[PDB]
Amino acid sequence: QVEDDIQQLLKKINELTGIKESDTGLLAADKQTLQSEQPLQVARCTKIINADSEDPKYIINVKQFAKFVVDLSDQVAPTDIEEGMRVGVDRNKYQIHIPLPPKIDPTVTMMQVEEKPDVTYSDVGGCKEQIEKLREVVETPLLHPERFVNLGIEPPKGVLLFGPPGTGKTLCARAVANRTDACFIRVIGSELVQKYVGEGARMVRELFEMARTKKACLIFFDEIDAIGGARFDDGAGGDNEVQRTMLELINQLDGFDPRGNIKVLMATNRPDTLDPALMRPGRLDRKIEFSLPDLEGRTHIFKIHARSMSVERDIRFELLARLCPNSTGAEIRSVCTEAGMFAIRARRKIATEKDFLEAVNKVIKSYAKFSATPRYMTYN
Amino acid sequence: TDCTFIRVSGSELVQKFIGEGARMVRELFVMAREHAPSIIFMDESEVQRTMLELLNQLDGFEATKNIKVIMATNRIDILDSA
Amino acid sequence: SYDRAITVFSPDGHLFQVEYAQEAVKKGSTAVGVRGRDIVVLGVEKKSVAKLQDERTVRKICALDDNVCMAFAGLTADARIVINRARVECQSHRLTVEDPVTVEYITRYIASLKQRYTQSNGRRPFGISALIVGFDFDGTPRLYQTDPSGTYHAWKANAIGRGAKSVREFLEKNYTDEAIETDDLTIKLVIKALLEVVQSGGKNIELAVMRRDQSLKILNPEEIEKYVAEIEKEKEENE
Amino acid sequence: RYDSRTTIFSPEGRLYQVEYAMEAIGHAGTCLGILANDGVLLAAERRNIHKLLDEVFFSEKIYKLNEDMACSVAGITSDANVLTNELRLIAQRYLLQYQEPIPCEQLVTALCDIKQAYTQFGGKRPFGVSLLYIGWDKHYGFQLYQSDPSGNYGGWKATCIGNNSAAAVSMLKQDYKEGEMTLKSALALAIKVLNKTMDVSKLSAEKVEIATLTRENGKTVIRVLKQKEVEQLIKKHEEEEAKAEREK
Amino acid sequence: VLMYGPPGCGKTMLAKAVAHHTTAAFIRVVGSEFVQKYLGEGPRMVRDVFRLAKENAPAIIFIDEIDAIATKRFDAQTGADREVQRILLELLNQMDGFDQNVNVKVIMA
Amino acid sequence: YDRGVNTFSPEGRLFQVEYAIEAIKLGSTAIGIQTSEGVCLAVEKRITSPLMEPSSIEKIVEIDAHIGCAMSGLIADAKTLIDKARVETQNHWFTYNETMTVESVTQAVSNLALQFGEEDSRPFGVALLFGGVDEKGPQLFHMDPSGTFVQCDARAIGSASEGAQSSLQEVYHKSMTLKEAIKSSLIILKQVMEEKLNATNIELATVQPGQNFHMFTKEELEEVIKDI
Amino acid sequence: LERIKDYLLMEEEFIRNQEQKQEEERSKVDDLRGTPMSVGTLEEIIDDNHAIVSTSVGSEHYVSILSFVDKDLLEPGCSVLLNHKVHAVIGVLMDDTDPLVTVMKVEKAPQETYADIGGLDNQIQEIKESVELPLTHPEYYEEMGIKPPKGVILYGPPGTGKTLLAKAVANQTSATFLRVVGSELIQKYLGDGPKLVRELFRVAEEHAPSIVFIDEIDAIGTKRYDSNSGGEREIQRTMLELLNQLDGFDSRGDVKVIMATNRIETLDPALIRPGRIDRKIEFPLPDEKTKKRIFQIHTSRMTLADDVTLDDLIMAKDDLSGADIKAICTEAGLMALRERRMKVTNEDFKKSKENVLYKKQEGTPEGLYL
Ligand SMILES: Nc1ncnc2c1ncn2[C@@H]1O[C@H](COP(=O)(O)OP(=O)(O)OP(O)(O)=S)[C@@H](O)[C@H]1O
Repeated sequence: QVEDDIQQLLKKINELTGIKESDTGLLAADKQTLQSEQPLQVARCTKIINADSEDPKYIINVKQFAKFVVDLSDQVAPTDIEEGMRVGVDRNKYQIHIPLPPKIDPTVTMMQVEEKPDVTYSDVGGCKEQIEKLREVVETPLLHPERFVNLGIEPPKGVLLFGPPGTGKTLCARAVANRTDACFIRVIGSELVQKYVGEGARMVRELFEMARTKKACLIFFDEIDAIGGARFDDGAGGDNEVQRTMLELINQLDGFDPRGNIKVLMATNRPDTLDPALMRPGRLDRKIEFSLPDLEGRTHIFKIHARSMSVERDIRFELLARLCPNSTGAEIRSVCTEAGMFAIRARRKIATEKDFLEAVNKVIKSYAKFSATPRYMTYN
Repeated sequence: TDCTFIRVSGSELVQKFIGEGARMVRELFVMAREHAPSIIFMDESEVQRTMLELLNQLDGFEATKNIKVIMATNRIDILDSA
Repeated sequence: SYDRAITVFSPDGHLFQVEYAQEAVKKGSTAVGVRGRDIVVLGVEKKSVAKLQDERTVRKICALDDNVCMAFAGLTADARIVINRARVECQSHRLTVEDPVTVEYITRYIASLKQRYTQSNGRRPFGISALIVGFDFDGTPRLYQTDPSGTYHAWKANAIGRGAKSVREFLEKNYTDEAIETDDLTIKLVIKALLEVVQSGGKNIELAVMRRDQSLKILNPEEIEKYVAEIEKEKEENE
Repeated sequence: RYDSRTTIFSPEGRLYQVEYAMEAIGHAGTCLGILANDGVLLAAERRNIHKLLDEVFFSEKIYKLNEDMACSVAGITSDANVLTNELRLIAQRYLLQYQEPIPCEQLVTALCDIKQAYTQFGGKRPFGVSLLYIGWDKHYGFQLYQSDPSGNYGGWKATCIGNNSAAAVSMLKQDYKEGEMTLKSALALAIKVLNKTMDVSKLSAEKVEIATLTRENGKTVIRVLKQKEVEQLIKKHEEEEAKAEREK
Repeated sequence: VLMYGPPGCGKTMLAKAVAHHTTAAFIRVVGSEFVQKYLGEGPRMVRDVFRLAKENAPAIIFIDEIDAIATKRFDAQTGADREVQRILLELLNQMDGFDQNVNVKVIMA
Repeated sequence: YDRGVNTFSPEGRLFQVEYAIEAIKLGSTAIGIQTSEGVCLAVEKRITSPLMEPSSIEKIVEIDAHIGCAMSGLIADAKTLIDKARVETQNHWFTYNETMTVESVTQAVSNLALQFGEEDSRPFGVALLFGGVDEKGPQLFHMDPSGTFVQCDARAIGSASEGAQSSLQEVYHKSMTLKEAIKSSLIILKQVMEEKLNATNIELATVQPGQNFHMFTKEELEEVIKDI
Repeated sequence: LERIKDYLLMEEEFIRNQEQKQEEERSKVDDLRGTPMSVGTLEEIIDDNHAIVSTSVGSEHYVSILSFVDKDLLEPGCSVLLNHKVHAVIGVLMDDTDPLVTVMKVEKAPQETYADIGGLDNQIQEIKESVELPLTHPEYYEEMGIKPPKGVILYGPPGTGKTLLAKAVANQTSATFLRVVGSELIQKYLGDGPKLVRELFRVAEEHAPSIVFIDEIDAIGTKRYDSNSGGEREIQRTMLELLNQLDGFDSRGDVKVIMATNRIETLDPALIRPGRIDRKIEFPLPDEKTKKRIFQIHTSRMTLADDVTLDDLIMAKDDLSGADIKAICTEAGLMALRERRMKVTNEDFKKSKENVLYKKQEGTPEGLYL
């Protein structure tokens, strides 16, 4: 009953604490310019259908209501009230006053990277020839437009990348975005997957509007399975509008006046879920995969992931690369961090050989790998 | 019992066929709270994610108990592993 | 590859069915065996009496010669076939060569039969792993083990069947070079191994020894009872 | 998933046809044998007790195999004919080789190796037949054996057939006997077991089958007994049910 | 009643003849002429049954050409094992508890 | 797909042979080195248990009185091939009163390194290193599962064989000596093994033309290891 | 007597939950606003005191701004407060999100710490070192330049206490916490995968260092290959959205994820890579050494006659979950409560051990190695 005492008088003094506050409970840039702005007007932006001759007599739609027959107000520039220009239309005078920019959609401006994340070309080691081919794709036509002219050849404006998960696609993406110099655009695939009817098609329209504003810009796709390459359709009749958006993407993408000075990198873990309406070259010109580096690349990824962590100055990476039969830079970096955790399990200043030995154990030999214990000799 | 008995002897309908989904106890547990003494009854392993969500609503981490579920069918071995 | 059939390698270089036929051994009853210096010893656990039969026919420890002893794990029918063929082979070795059969010969035969059995078209692998204990050349005790792959592999002590890592860990944490045998130490080592069994019910213990010149001696579970009592006495002396 | 043929192993490793041969045992005729000295008996259930048969065979499950051994049977029927011919031929070849009757355990292991020859190889159907053994020797007396499609054989004193006979083995354990070698006691026990396990109401004697094996002076006669003693055994057991309802 | 047999010994003839000489509120129902890929529209059928049999006089409802379990947009994991089985057990769920007193005559053929 | 020893690839190739060359990689390492003074050879055992008796694990076996061997990967395919090599060299000495030279031995082995055929069994999963002293002095030889047999001056096999070859090409040249090559091998060994180098891990096998007999070093190997 | 204390504590906590300007300048704010305020969408801001908006019906107007707070706080993409007279731009909307943000936010630590489960403290030690160490003691990560792990998968046989581990880590924390049963995405809504995802992780970034806790999505690892002949629904697209949200671009920040599954091989191996999800933890049928601890916890505050030994039951059979032990410890108590008795004898535990263990039934060997 001592606990009764404890909790009871605790909560009782807490009740007192509540009773404490319960009993202790007892314009120049903002106000005098308001009524001046109250005679303004709620006049609507629009979008113009056509121009008649010799007069405006403009017909117009806003979004949803109808198709609006309007005038212009007298203080306009009557030249550029043409089609494709959103303009402002009155609620009493029904006449055009002020033009507006088009439907810019500044969530499509939101997929541009707007920054330069640092992952250096000296960090993506192991694939010195795949990244060499992608360097030929990216760096060379944007810097030396001679040898295409001086030999008479075409740029690979599309490069798909495929391979296992963990491999370096992301690194190559942000690596060329580290040394870019151009307008680099990330593309979330589900920025096309909006709710309503015929809008991701217009998202592809917004993409090509941003594209043909400028020069040498960089659209980067990733995870195009979200966009999709499966024309999966029989007598069930379910999900098909994303395929409409994607066929719109193919239409505005390639064939009948394609992009121009635009270099697009794509990525997928699933190449066998693609559409052969993008597998065709002319659209995608280098199907560059990556593979697991043998030992030199795995020692190299050891060098990159251990140059900036406290280790012994006696350890090698030959034997550790050996005990990675099949592994990636993600798994290697997990080994580095895991041996660091083992260094926190002791109280060290650096890491040793056996630290990374047991980290290789934890990563690969304590992978799940099913089922599970391989205890046999038969080999040694 | 004089208690908010409930019969959910229907079937794993709507899920993505003419409607949204979330059809076993998804909002039904919100109302098992809203009618705090209650008993739930079902005939019944059949679809493979909805029932799992709603296990994890019913299993331990739910609320004040006395809110019981009665599943009553024959032939045990036709069911899942949870 | 796939787990079908025995002839295909994995994409990363394995045979699935060799690793997989070891699992039936890995999921069998336990049987250990050590060598003393003059007396060899082994025994099985899990008598598993079902209250209503005889058990003199279910014996997992038999012999091929007057010098050699058997044990196995896994499933018992392959043990019956392999033992039947081993008797014939041991007698045929006795037919030409007039020696008492060396243990290394019969283990090479069993492993060779097992591997040429595994190589062929659709012959199901023998899901056993035998323990072949004997002392022939100047009474030198030897014990070899097998594998579904067919690898005879000479040891000094052994543990197979269910949970063999713990049992072999007990032989690792016991296994003293001193002294010597000393048959008493070998007997007490069997007592400590059977006390270190996965269950150690006290009545499911079956052990048989050979003093490298005699034949097999099947014990009586009262001598073993006093053995368990003195093991408990030494365990009390630890306190 | 890992179904296809009898070979090769499953990834744990278990077997496919072995378990399924056991589940092919479970839907068959129910047999048992009893613990008895100075004699041993067999019980058997008549499949297809329909009124338009002949019963001129005197034995549908028992097969007097050598002279002093018979065997009951359970499972797929015509495989058992294949097995009984071969078994008779094995024991008779043994007698040809030695002029001594077969001491029954090497007979059992010979048949187990025959069955195991179709367990290992591929691709053949394993024999889905378990079957009993009664017999006599010079070395142990009266014996009882249980063959299994794996090739395992267990020497029992009170045996087991499939899904109809687990409750029978439960009754054999809860009603375990030892010391009483009297054949009539074992017959009353068998009557009690088949009364419980078979669903034949009041145990019509046409639906049962009883064969015994006694040692008479140097002969080891096998008594495939007639029907009148079965009738009065049923009357004996129902009078003992009247003794059991003296408790009301 | 569960009528069955050979196709043309008077199943549909007898049902339509009871419809000819009906007394109560008959409703002619073909099992799958108005199933609308709702795997469990048989529940909405029995909703109509319930509320229309007590909305009318007790309504006698024969279900012809019994196909109302297997519709054409079977769509689940195994080959409509649990789909056909779920609409069967659903049919059972709205078979056991009518009222024993909701006067609806249900017949299959 | 690829499934089967009787189907090529659209671009090559087997895909059973390739999976055998994959199956090499799991074995323990070994290093043999040709020197005009003689052939030396080394291996790692990877001892698991203290009960695992070290002299019973075979890596170096004896083919002839002057022809050694080493195995890799699968054990029992190696046991078969060793048995056959012993039988056939003995057959050569039978019908010729002389020693079958090491190239002819390995031709006799790779006559059925690929005689794999289950009808009209599987391909073997072992790499072999052959050393011997023919009339042409010492010889060092390397075969594969596919029977594609070649001479090698200093070949390394099995696990971690790439860096073994690289650091071997660092140290090797044509005019090496014996003891220098021995320590040059075991340096690479205790760079590619994981445990401490001691008396029980590795084993040497050296054959000389004047020391044809006893292609082995027994616990003077302790004295060799302690000299590093 | 303590029940009065607990009831008073709960009701005073509710009282505290009920315990949740300008005399004329605030009235001018009340006329800086039209009282039926509204929610709009800025497209552009031409900064000359009148802006262009967008509505949920789609009528877009030059509407003047009426700033009390800094009017340059709100942006295109941030909503506004428009009137119904001239839809006048009123002012400060602190950035609000979906209703489905407070739904997934547990506000309590209703259960207790590692002193609740019985004995797994090698991998409990792992999740300790991977959440409790980076949060509370973040020394060595900076002090050896090594980044902490991010993802933790719970798996194994069910009822091991995956839920118990979840709520245990939900106790011992000062970082903010979120509770997501991640399979909730069964709609007939195209898109709508990324809406919950982007808003969840934006909220997670805006508040604090946090754990973002996904729970039981082992069904949703849809094989990463297709759906068969015609499939594509949305589910692959939604999991790929979550994948790109996790280990794409846009640096992860101080956000943690712990995940739990029952079956594990049916997952999506595009997620299980390290970096994307770092740790994997086995929760097997434990031992016969911490079963003593699970019985110890489950016999902490119950009336047990100490004559009986639970180690007899532990010696009986060896493979069952700790949830089975809880079921036994309650069920034998009910068997004791058959007839108004004080404590529990052995045979209630025997009948309860038999009663709960009606689970595994197969069949027919093995059993027959043998
Ligand atoms: N050479 C390398 N050096 C350093 N890190 C590497 C290297 N190769 C791969 N990585 C790791 O792999 C990551 C990049 O590859 P991924 O993240 O797998 O691209 P991805 O988008 O995840 O691919 P998927 O198939 O969509 S999961 C890096 O962030 C590292 O964790």
